[PDB]
Formats: sequence, C-alpha cells, structure tokens
Amino acid sequence: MSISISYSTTYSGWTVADYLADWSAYFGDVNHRPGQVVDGSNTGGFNPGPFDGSQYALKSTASDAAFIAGGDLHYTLFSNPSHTLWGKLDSIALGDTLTGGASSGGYALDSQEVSFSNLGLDSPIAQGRDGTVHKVVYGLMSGDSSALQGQIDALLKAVDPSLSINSTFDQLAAAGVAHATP
Repeated sequence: MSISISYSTTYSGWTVADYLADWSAYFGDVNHRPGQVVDGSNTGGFNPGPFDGSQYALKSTASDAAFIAGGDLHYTLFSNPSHTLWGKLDSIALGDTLTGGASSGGYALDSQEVSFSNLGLDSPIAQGRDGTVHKVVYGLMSGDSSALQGQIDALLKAVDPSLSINSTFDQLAAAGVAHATP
C-alpha cells in the first residue's frame, strides 16, 4: 500500500512543509559527527540493537523532541562504508518525550504529533552515506528535514498529482492519505 499519515488536530490547517521546518528547527542538531560522539547522550539507539533493528530512536539535546524511524534498519558503525544507516525505512514518527528502548521491548513516544508510514524506502549497504534512507534519517539528526520532505512529496504526487509537501493535513485527509487524532 501507499503513504499513510497521522496528524494531531492542531495541525489540521498547517502545511506538511511548514510543519517539518518548525519541527526540524525545534528538534535542532544533536551534533552526531566525527569526534562529537564521545558518550551516550547523542547516539540514539536501536531496538533490538546493538546496531540493527525494527526501530532507530533519537531524542533532541535541546528539547523534549524525539523521533522514531521504523522499518528493517541496519547500521555499519565502523565497518565500510562507515556510519551508514541502510535497510527498509517504513515509517517516521515525530513528537515529544521518547520512552523505552531495547530492554523494555520497544521505543515509544508519549505525545506523537505527526507520523509518515508505508514510505517504501529501501537502500542497499553499498550505496553508503549516499543512500536515501541514510540521508532522510541523518538529516533529522542534523536539524534538516529536506531529504524526508522530498521523499514525502514524491510519494504524495504518485497518489494524486494535486497533492504535495505543500498540502494541508486536512487536504491530505480529504484525498484518503491522512487521518487526524480524535
């Protein structure tokens, strides 16, 4: 099946692009870069882990913002090509207050704002950091939602060419693609 969106009633009138720019700015940058991963505060984590699973989750350094990437995900760590997220990305959940982890049976958000599901993205290991899955998720880590925006846009176009990243969540609901939280 094709892209499926969940949205808080708050954002009914908001556009997906406007939402993502404010989200990404609110989440900020955890500075997950060479020489800047010196402890556990900015790694995120995998479920089940240690470097592969059905979820990768990360919370903001600055705020209570967090995201959960869902799929069948893999991370090379120090192995060539190094520091590459690859695999199937099915979903991206954005919201507040990450709970849980590997030891409690999964990551969760207390307050989900928006989620994008059935993304159908799939990157092979050998593509390295140029893979779409890596760029999408690493962008969210870095306070840049661009790659994710582009991919959401393309998927929406394919459902109905009047739909885009610049559509309202309400508009997307009218087209069969999104649903507000009751």
